This record gives sequence, structure tokens and C-alpha cells, in this order.
Amino acid sequence: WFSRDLNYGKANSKIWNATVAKGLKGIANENAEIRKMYPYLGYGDFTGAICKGPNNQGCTYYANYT
Amino acid sequence: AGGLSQLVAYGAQDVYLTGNPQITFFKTVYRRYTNFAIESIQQTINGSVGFGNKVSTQISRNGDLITDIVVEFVLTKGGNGGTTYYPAEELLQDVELEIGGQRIDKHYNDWFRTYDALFRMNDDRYNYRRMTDWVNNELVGAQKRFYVPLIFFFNQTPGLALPLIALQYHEVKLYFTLASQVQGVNYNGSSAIAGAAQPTMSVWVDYIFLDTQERTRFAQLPHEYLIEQLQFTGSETATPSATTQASQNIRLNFNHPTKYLAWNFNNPTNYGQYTALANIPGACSGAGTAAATVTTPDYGNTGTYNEQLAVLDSAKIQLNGQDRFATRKGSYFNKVQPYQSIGGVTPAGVYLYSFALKPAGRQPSGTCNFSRIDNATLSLTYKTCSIDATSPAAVLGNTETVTANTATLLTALNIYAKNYNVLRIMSGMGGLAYAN
Amino acid sequence: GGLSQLVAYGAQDVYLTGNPQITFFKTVYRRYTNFAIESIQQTINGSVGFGNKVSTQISRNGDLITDIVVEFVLTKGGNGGTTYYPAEELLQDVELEIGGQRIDKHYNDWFRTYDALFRMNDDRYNYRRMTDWVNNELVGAQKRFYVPLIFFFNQTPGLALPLIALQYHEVKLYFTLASQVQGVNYNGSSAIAGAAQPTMSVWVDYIFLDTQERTRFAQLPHEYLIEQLQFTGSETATPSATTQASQNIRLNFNHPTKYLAWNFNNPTNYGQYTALANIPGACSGAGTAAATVTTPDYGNTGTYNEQLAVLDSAKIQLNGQDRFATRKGSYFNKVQPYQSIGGVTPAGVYLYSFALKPAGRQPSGTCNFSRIDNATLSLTYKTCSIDATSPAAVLGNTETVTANTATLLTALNIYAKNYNVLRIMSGMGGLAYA
Amino acid sequence: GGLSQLVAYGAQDVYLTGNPQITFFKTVYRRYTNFAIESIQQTINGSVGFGNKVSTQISRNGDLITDIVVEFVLTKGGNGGTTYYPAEELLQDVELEIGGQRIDKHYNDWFRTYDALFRMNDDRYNYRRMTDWVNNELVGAQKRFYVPLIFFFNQTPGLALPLIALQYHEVKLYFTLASQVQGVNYNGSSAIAGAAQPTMSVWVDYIFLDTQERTRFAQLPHEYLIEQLQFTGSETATPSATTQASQNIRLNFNHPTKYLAWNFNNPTNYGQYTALANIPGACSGAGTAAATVTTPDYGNTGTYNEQLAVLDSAKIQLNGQDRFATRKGSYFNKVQPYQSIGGVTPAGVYLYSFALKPAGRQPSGTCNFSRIDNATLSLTYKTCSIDATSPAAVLGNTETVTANTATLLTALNIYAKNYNVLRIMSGMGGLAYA
Amino acid sequence: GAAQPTMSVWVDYIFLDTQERTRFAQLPHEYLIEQLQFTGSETATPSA
Amino acid sequence: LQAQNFLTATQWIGVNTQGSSLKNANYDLRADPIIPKADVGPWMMSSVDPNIYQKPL
Amino acid sequence: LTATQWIGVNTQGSSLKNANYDLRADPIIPKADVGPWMMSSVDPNIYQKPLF
Amino acid sequence: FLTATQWIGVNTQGSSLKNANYDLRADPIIPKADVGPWMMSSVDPNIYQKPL
Repeated sequence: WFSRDLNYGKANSKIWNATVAKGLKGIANENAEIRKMYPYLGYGDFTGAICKGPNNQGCTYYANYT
Repeated sequence: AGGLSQLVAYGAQDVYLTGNPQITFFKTVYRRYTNFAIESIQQTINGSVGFGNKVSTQISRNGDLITDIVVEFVLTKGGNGGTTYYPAEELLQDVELEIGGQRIDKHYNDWFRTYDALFRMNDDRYNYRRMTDWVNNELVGAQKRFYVPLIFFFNQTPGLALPLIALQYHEVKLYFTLASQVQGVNYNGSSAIAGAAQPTMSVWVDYIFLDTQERTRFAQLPHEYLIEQLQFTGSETATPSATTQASQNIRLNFNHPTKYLAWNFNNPTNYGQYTALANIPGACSGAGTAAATVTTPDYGNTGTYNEQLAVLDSAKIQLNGQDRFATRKGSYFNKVQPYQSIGGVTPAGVYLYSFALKPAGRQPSGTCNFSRIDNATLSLTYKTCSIDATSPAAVLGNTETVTANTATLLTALNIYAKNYNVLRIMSGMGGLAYAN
Repeated sequence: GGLSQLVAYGAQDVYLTGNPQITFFKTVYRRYTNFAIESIQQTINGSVGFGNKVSTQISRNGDLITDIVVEFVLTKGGNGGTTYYPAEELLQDVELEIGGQRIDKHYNDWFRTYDALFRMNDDRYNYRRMTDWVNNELVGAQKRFYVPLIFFFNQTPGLALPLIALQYHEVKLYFTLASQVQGVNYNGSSAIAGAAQPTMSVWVDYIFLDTQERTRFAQLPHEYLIEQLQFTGSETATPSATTQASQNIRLNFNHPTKYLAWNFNNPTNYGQYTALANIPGACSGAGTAAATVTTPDYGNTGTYNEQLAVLDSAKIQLNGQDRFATRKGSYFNKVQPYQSIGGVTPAGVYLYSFALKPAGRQPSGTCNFSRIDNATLSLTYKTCSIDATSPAAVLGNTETVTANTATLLTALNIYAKNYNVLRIMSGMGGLAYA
Repeated sequence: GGLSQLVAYGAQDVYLTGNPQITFFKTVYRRYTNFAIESIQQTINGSVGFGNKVSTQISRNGDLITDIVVEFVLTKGGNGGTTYYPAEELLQDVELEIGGQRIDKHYNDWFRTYDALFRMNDDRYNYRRMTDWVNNELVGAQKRFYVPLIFFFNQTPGLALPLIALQYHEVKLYFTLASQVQGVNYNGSSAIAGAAQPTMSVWVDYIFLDTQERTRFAQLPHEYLIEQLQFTGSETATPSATTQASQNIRLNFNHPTKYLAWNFNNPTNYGQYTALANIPGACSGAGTAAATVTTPDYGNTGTYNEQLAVLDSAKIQLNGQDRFATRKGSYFNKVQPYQSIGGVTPAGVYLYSFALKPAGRQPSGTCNFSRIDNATLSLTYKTCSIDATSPAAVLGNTETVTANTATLLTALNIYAKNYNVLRIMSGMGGLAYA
Repeated sequence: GAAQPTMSVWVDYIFLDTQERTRFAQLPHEYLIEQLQFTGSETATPSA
Repeated sequence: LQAQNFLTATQWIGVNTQGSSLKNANYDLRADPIIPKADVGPWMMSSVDPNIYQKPL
Repeated sequence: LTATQWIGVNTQGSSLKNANYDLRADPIIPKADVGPWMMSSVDPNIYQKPLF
Repeated sequence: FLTATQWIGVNTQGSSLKNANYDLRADPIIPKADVGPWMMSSVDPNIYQKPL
């Protein structure tokens, strides 16, 4: 029969799941980009900072990873 | 001697409690959590604040998530102590919650009063009253800033914080109606109070700032939230009389898995009046003396636990023609239900029937799905209004099935239902999963 | 703004947010077995009235049972202030029996003691509203009262009694109604002419389960961790004006015990756990010429004024040896419940917990009296030298003394709440331990 | 019946009951390590008396310790209404030292502030019962008071201090007793002739562990996430009748702070956080000819009437920048605790949380002041223009003003509750951060 | 002035010889016994 | 399944007369799953004779 | 982005036109059109556990 | 280090005296099994260490 909710239901779950896959790739990519852009850890002053070079070298607190 | 003598007294009967132990009580390891911070940010109110006016506000995107919302009001007493009753609660006549243009929920001043009557308690309830009324015997002209917390699902738990961060294209708005009159502030019963000030108003939203890893997750992934909604139907009370027990069958146009129903009978003239007036202490203006009038409440003492002044003899809920439970007295719904289901104390005239084991919580614990019930009916039997309200002997020495002659003033009936729906948010937009 | 806090991060924060496990801003709720709850009236077998003993069999009208409320309709035999929790007083005792085995049994005094220790705040007030007249009702007033039962299955759905899993056994509740209830059919020792007999009804809240859950209950064996009340009534060593009485009470208790609880009382006046006095609320007529320290202000029978409590100090011994240092009665009255429950306990009611949280369901330390041969409660009483009719003497006295009227508290009720296991197997059940 | 609800099944039930995960009708209890708890009296060194400092080392009777209660016997030096939480006032402070390191310290005012914010309902009333006289007791009345301590290990079993794992480090408590206690040895500034010196006793509740658990504690390292109280006193920029005072108070705090708390008081009168006035309970003699708005009704020192509070508004700046928008004093007095605690806070006491749920033990967001170079609390005071002796002026006034007597609230107490880590290893321990 | 009762409970015991002592302790037993069931009721009251 | 459509012969060759006990009931309209009617312990047995004509599928 | 495509189809339309008020689950009569005139638009319930 | 049960001493009584034999003659021993699921006793046999 017409089944409005099964037809709309399926359309919704299709978009939703496709969107989830996109979003998951999205968060994975951002995490990978942070690790690549700032592939180091901090030091006692910059305790939880995310760093770009071997030494602190202007590390940040706005791009945390792991 | 000492505690070891107990510890050592161990045997087979202890195995169920301590054998092959799994846990301890003396090593709490706290769960590590994400970084966040919470800021209280003022929203700008659109429209025009004042008695009887409508205003609205759009919640700004200062943070990532929002939870608590507190509406501030400044009111000045239009009379002395005893003339007001939760006036800031009364002033916030209603509030609608809108997400992306869709109405998600709507509360009414009477709901705030009904909700409070059932779910707040002890010092929580008193502190609440301290934020909505004058409780230190303040006098005429006294000025106070009131704080009315909102009770939408996201205003009660961080777990349902609205992800403004995941609503990049949809706005979240609050639409408010301010009462045309507030008792003891700009009106005294039907009389206006000359010189009364218009209220000052401000809406505060508490915002959560998330760290990068969590913000990214929120911004990118879709979400769904299990949320609460309030349904409401207003109707006329089958007014009782000295000559009869009125009865009424109200078909409830309700939907969704409902946690509980709640209702009250009231005199719409006087905010919060759910019971009859009487010449017994606190039951009417001037009660206990010659000047007592059983046509006006002691506003500061509008609520009461004296069930003799309530109008419900008994009630049942019938579903599709079949009784859902046997008919029970009004006192079941007033005292027993909340004993079992909430743990607070409900004032006379306010009733609860839960379908949930624990209706006061967030976690579903049993629901009645009214979207699958063609005919959900609340069946009420009222008490006989034969008691002379001006005579304590009659008011206090009476029986189970009767009430005050002044109980016929409680002509309005407000029936509420709280249910669970799903709010879905994705790719910057959102709305509810179930229409009805 | 909030961001300035968010970035304020250092080593001190690692323990709170490093390697995060949870958030607070996203809640997942659990899906649950579909069920419905209904309050169904039971048939009472026997004549209900004062002094009668009746019972009900819980008809199998659903799958599991939880809450039980006994309804009573009482009338006032006098004015406000003449009754004290009369519906609670009326239900003299309640016995829970499954398949013929006594599981538990409560007494009106237990309900009062339980309440004194474990209910609190508004729940306590509301409870009072369900068992008494608290809005200054007058003589002739009629009201329906609700006395909830407090058996293990009546406190949490988590211990719902699986009637569906008990096809071969009946579940019965026996109720003894008091011969007299103060302010309802008697005033002190005097009958009240024209007093009405109570109306009574028992309501049981049933759970209707979905097919999968109902099948599992019906077919699988079960083990429900439950509580039981042990109780022995006894004589209080009576103190006097000239002496501090002392008493060694053998505690014939068994099973893992969460706590002991006790009170001293005047058996004539329900709920009287303290001495009477001519201070406001402490006796009938207190504050005026007519004050009598032989009759309580019934509506104000309870009090927090320890000066009227009889116990001076106490200790519990296990196998003849001190279990803890002797503490003052006020420790057992105020601190024990502060430490372990979180409410306020009325004077004259005492608690000693063996459990971290005696008020909860989860076992948290018990004293297994089945492994202890000589458990003794050792009590020391206050000197009964204070003239109860004189506020100066009543209110200005010392720690070790009390009212001369404290010698009326000749009854002692000692309770012990313990764990046992209710086993259900193949349609029938009973207690794991004897 | 209930079945009519079960049959009413549809699409909207799937998100609640489809593929169900849990039930409510059967509780799984966890099996726990066997233990027992004993109350043991400590020996206290140094003379006990008003103004004296005494101390005790906790005896190694058990393995872990939790609750600690300080008992004090005080005698009323005047009639009812002359004292205010006198046992709390008496215990001026308590210092916790482990292995020679200061771990924490509480103050009588903190106990009052803490109570004002975090205790509630009957928990609070019973607390009052254990520290004051609340049944209109008269001069000469003697009472034993119990003051529970509020150190991290005194609040939850979860943080029981592992004396067992501290084989080489002692745990000591130092208790400072107040030089004077209102209504006991002094009445305002006047000494009470014949007043008794207090009797003191310190009790510690010991937890005895079974073999397996006891072994783990003695041998393994531990990291206990604990709370600490930071506290300093400040001079108040008191209000004037004609001008509005304001003040920038540097916050000398460090560590991940759950919340700040503060109050404005009259250092003369313990617990006075508000201005006095001729309204019921707001001053000695209020309501009559003798009303004196310079002397409090001590038994009613605390009030909820915000009109007598001094703070107009406040904000916290971090490194010179506003953390949150400026809010009124009533916001910090009523809303903050509404949101974060759920109790009722007395006028004059203010809370600002940096945490989602500061009332619990579980950390839920903190402000780490060790990373904030310049944190400041900015307070704006109400003008003290209202004639305290005239109820019309006291009760009919505006939001921005208070009683002239508010000028006497010269002391400001600012507290911060934070987290730290108490590390225990190889029989020794101390804090991870200083 | 009424006195409180003095009370004592006495039980008469049977002491068995060796063979029966062992048999009773070791063998299972089934004893046919009596029980009293009891319920109180209000009597419909008769009248003149 | 198995239900009321079973006609059993009498236990004796003559005129029969059967009774009906039905002690513990089943008030709910839904037929409860039939229990085993075994004997777990030898102390508290019950003469309940588990009901027939009550099993859905 | 793609939000304009699922927002318009997020809401579900659970309707209960002609439901059985009894407790037993009705048999599933497949609503298959056999008549041109007076056709139904009830959309029968496909969410119906037996339970009895 | 870490004294376990030899600190307060072994319990020479236990729960054997809950149904202790009052007669001078030794009582016969029972195998101490668990015949029924309900009423499982937690009382030790109470055997005389030296017969008269």
C-alpha cells in the first residue's frame, strides 16, 4: 500500500547513513590533519599543548589530539 | 574486641554479598572526561517587554552547546506581604521552544506551577519560591529580581544540551507571552493597581564551550536526542454542586509515549488556586477572623495540603472503552501517586497518574503510547459542594465525598501529558522524528 | 568568556580530563522491556474492624508485583491534636507469606521506627498526610488513608515479586488491625462512643510484561536479594530519680544484618518515644495551667528534644566483646543517621549501622549474626530526676538526666534488618536461609 | 487494565523498547569485598579550652579511615536564642597533615559556608541539631555536640584514607578552638561569668579490610583524586549610606577549582552574613521597643532575606577578561546553588561554579587557576542607606539598597574548592601538586 | 497492685539407647502431624 | 501446539465423575506459560496440579 | 548542504485511523485493492505483537 | 607483614553453638548437605572434640 512512512523512512535513513559516513570521514580527516600539522607533544610549560617542531616552538591549546 | 570480630564472623550466608567480590566501596576511580567550560551569556529580547506583551529571543551562537536557561524579571510589589503568589512564575504566561522553525515544546505558567507542585521538593522547592515570589514578608513598593528557570528537556540535563554547533543553518528561539496581569504586582483580584511598574526582563542562556576533538565530532556527525515534550489540553470543569456529584468524561487528544499525566482544577481568576476558599487559617483572605472572605484567597498562602478543599472525588483513565485501572479517590492521585513515583509532597487540587516507574527522571521507565490509542479518556467524579466555607466546623468536620460551596469557583481544568520524542539534528538542520 | 577557562590547562588537569572516557553532554538512554503498570484491588478475606485479623491473597492479575497500599477510612473521635499517624497505628502488623513460609513481618511500631530513620523531608511529610490528619481537621471528619507496605518488593521494582514465576505458590499478606487507635476510637484508655469501624481495602500494583520477559520469568529460576525484619519486644530496664539503670540485652538475631534499630516507648501511647513535659508540644496542655505530663499532645507526640529521651549511652558486643566504643544515646540518635542515612531522627529512636548505606538496596557491609554466639546490646539509662512540670528543670538540665516521666517508657523495641535470598524455582519459592 | 497499554504498541515505541537492553524488575547487586566499621576514640593532646589548640594522631586500628566526628560538650551561658551553631563556632579550624605535609584545612566559617551551600532539608536540620540548641533550651543546659569533619575522606567511602598504605606516615589533625563562643562563654563582647570550658573528644571510624583487599592496599601504589579547600580572608569595601562601594579582589588561588564560594560577614558575630534589622528574627528584640539593630538574634542569625545582603553584583575576571557576564548578588545566592546543588542558600552567601555538578565527588569541569596569571573577583556593594530600625524602610526598599547596618559586614571570606592528587606508595604519601 | 506473672518453660526429653540414638540421627523421618488453622470473623449479630 | 483438542479415555472402565481444583488462579487474561510441576525440595510442596488449556503458542 | 533534503523527510507520519480496541491482536488482512469504488485509506498497523 | 585472621584470633565457636548439644553424651554426626533449596541452614555440626 502507499506506506508514506516507509517510503519517507527509507529516504531518511539513506541520507542519514550516507551523511554519517561523510561525517566520520570528516572527523577522521581532521584528527589526521592535526596530527600531521602538529606531529609532536609539549613540555612542562606547554603541558598539554600541541606542537609543530621538536621543541615547543609556538605550540597551541586549540588543536588537541589523542 | 572491635570491628575485626565482625569481619571474621563470615560464612555461607555471606557468599551472596561478598564471595568472589567484584567491587569495593573504598577505591573510587573517577571517570576521565572531556574538557569544557560554561558561560552565562545574556540574550537580547526581541519584541517589547511589559504586562500582556509578547517577546521572543534568539539564542546566539557564542558557545557550542546550550543547557540551562533562566529568565530574569524585575517586579515591584503592588501591595503588602500576602498579596502575591509566585508572581514571576505567573508573569511568564508561557514559553515556546522553536528549533529551525518547528515547535518542539511549550510550557505555561500553570504548567510551571503544576510541575513544581509535583516534582520539586524540600529546600529545592523553597529556593525556587525564593526566586519567583516574595517570601520574607516584603512590603508594598519592594523591588525584587526574580529568576525563572526554564524546564525544557535541555534545561534539565546537560545530556540533552542543544548542539547549536550542529545546527549551523537553524536558529533556536524562545517565544514568550507575558501575563496581562500579575497578582499583587499590577492587579489585586480584578482591580488594577495604580502606579504599578512594568517589568524589566532578561533571558540568560548558559553556554558550553567544548574542546576541539569533541567540537569536531559534534559539528560533523548527526545526532539524535531523546527529549521530553509537554502536551496540553484546556477544558471546562464539570462544575460540582451542593445538590450533586458532577461527572465528566474528557477525551484527551494526546499522543506519543507518555511518561505521565497530570492535572488540576482551578479558579483561573487566581493564579495557582487549585482548591476552594474557606474561613480556616490560610484558606482565604482574612481567614480565621471577622473580615474573612471566602471569595478571595490568601494569595501568599494560595496553595494548601488540605484535601477537604479539593474537588475531585475520584478518577480513572479509560483506554479505547476499557478501564486502564480501577477508579481511585482524588487523594490517591494527590498523595499516593507522588509518594510511590516522586518522593515529594503534592498540594491539594493537583493530581498525578504515572505510567512510569520513576516519572521524575530522564531515563524512560514505562510509557503509555497515546499515538496508538484512538480514545484516551479521563473520567472524573467531583465532590458535592455543600459545605459552608465560612464555618470551620463545617469545613473541617466533614466527610470524604464533600467539599466547600466555594469549590464551584474552580471551573477550569488543565490536563497535561509529558512524553518522549526524538529530536534529530544533521548537517546544520533539525527537527522532530514524530509528528504526533 | 568560557574559552578563557577552557584553555587554562596544565598537569593538574590530567587526572580529570586526560585520555577522556566520558562526556556529560551527550546521553544515551537504555532501551527497556515494554511493560505496563496497574493498581488492582484485592479481596480481603475476613472482617475488617478494630481488633480484627484479616488477610488477602494476591490474585495473579499480572506478572510481577511491586507497590502495595492499604487503604483505610477512619473518622476522628476528637479534635485536631488527638491523633498520631492513626492509620499506621491501626495497621498493627503485616505478615508476608509465600507458599506458607513467613518471609517477613512488620509491626505498626516498625512502620513508625522505619519512618523515623529512613523517610525524610517532604516524603516524610507526605507520608504523614497519607496516615494522619495534618490540616487541623475536626471531630467527625472522615478521611481515606493510605498505608504503603515496605516489604522488599514494595520498595523497588528491582525486587518485584515474580508472581508469574510462582505458579504453584500463593502469596498472602496478613494484616492485624489494632484493637484501638488513638483519637479514632479511643482517647487514652477511654473508648469513644459512636466511633466508626474502619473501612479497609488492599491495592496491589502489578507489572504486565512483554512476551519475552514474561516467558523468561515464568520458566527460569530466580534469586532475589531481599530484606527481612527481625524483631523482639522487651522490657526497658526502668531508670529512676536516684539511679542510672543499665541493661544487658541478649540479641537473638541472625543473618547478615544491615543495621540494628531501636526505640524506647510508652506502650500506651503510639509513637511516644520520649518523656512528657510541660514545654510546648511535649504534653497535653503544655504551656498552660491544665498541662498534664501524664498525657502527650498526641498530634505532636514526636520530638527532637533529646532531654526527654531516656537512653544515656550504649554499645553492642559480639561474642561477649565490645564491637565499638560506648557512645552516647545522642550519637545513635543524631550522628548514626547523619552519617549513614542523611535524614533526621526523632528523639528516642536510635540506629546503629553495620552498613555504609543502610537505607539503600545494595548490600554495603553487614554483621552476620548467624556466625556470632553472644551478641548483646548494652544500654545505660539517664537519671529520671527532672520535674517534667517545670520548664526551668526540663530545659536547663544536664546531659545525664531526664524527666521523671521518662520512667513511663517501659517498653523497648529492638529491630534488625537483614539480608536473605528469595529463591524461585520451577513455579515455587522460599527463603534461602533459615 | 494494564494490558490495554501493552497492546498500544507502535513505531514510537521502538526508540524506547525495541531491542530492549535493560529491565527494571530485577536488580543485579554487586558482590563486594568483606569489611567492618568501628568507632574508636582518639587521644587528644594539648589543653582543651577556649582559644586553645589541640591535636591528635590517628591510631592505626584499622586499614582505612573515613568519617571523623569531633565531640564537644558545651553549656549554655544564657537562654535559648543566645547561641548559633556554637559547636561549629567553637571548632575554629581543623588542619590535616599527612607525613608532615599539609594536605588540607577547614575553618568554622567554612563549615558554616559549606553548610549554607551544600547541606539541605533534614540533612541540614539534623546537622543543626548536632551543633546547636534547637528546642528552646535554657541557661545551664548541657549538651554534647557532634561536628562531622568535611575533609575529602570524611565525605565518601570512595576516598577512605589508606592508613594501611601509609605504614611510615602518620596522619594528624590539629583542631583550633575559638577564644569565644557566643552564648556559651561570651554574650557579644561580654564574658559570661561561671561559663564552663568545653569537653572534647575525637572519634574516627575505621574500616577493616579482608585479606585480599587489605593486601592490595598495603602493597600497591594509589592515586586518590581528592578535594582541597583554598582560603584567604579579605577586607571588605563596605558600603556607605551615600556612595556605592566596589572592589577588585585578586584571587590567590591555584589548582583545578570546582567552585568559588564566598560571604560577607560581621566578624564579631559568628554566621552573620547579613545586615541586622528590626524585622522578625533579624535582630535582638526585633518587633519591640528593645529592638537593637547592632545585636543579632543569635539563634536566628541566618536569614533568607536578601534585602539585608550586601553584595549588589559580581563577576570573575581571568587575566583581566570577564569570565561571564556580571550578575546580581541574588544570582550567586539563589540561582547558582539552584542549578548546581539543589538546596537553599542563606542571604549573604554566594556561589559560583566552574563545574557542571560541584556538589558531587566526580569532577565535572574545573577552573585551573595555576594557569591564570591574574584572576580577580570583582564585587559591587549595595548602598547602606536603609534605616534598619524602621521595618517599612527595611522591607519596602529597592534592589540596589540595603540596611545601614550592612556597613558592619567588614569581613570577606573567599573560598575555592579544588582537586589534587594524594599519592600513596611504599608506605608513604603526599600531594602531587603544591 | 497486681503482680506480674513468673514464668518457666519445661520440656520433657527422651533419652535413647545406642541403636536408636544412631538410627534417629541418621535415618530420614516422616511424622504425620496435626496443624491448627485459624481465622477470626465478625458474627452477624442476631437481634430481638 | 497442544491444547483442549485432546480427548482422553477414562482411568477406569465404568461411570466417571471428575472434579476441579483450580487453587492458585491466573486472573490475567493472558495464559501464563505452563510451569514444570516438578519437586525441587522435599519440604514445602504444594497440591496445585498445574492448569491445562492455557498456552498461546 | 544536504540538510534541505532530509529535514523535509525527517518527521514520521504514524497514524492510527481504525484501530482495534480489543486486547487480542487482529489477524493481518492484507489491504489489497479488489474494488475500484469505496477504496480504503486506513494504512493498517504493522506494529502489532500478539501477546495473547 | 599484613596480619590477616591471626590478628584477632581464630573463632573457636563459630556458628556451631546455635543448636549445641546440651546432653553429656555425644550426638551423632549428620553429613551436613543441602537437602532443600530453601531453609539452607548455616549451623556447624558441633562435634565433641573428646568423648567422655
